[PDB]
Amino acid sequence: MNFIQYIDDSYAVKVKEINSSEGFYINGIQTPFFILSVFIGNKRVTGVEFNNYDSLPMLSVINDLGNIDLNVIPQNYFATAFTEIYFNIPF
Repeated sequence: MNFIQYIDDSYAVKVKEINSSEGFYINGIQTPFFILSVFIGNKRVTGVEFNNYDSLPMLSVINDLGNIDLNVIPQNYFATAFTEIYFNIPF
C-alpha cells in the first residue's frame, strides 16, 4: 500500500493512494495542496524526488523524518490544483 499524506487548501491533513502503474504518479487533487509525506510498503521513505516538478520546499519537508509544524509553510509553496506529480523513489 503506497500512499501520501498531504494538506489541502484549508490546512487539513488527508491521505491519498498512489497508482503504481507505469511508475509512481499522483493527480486529481482538485484543490491546492502541499505534499507532506510518502509511504511505500506501509513504511516511510526518504530521498525521493520529482523528475518533472521542481519544488525544493516539498522535498525538504518530505525528506525530514521528525515532526513538523504547519505554521511555518506559507500559501506560496502550495502547488496548483489538478497537478500531475511523478515520484522517483530509490531502491
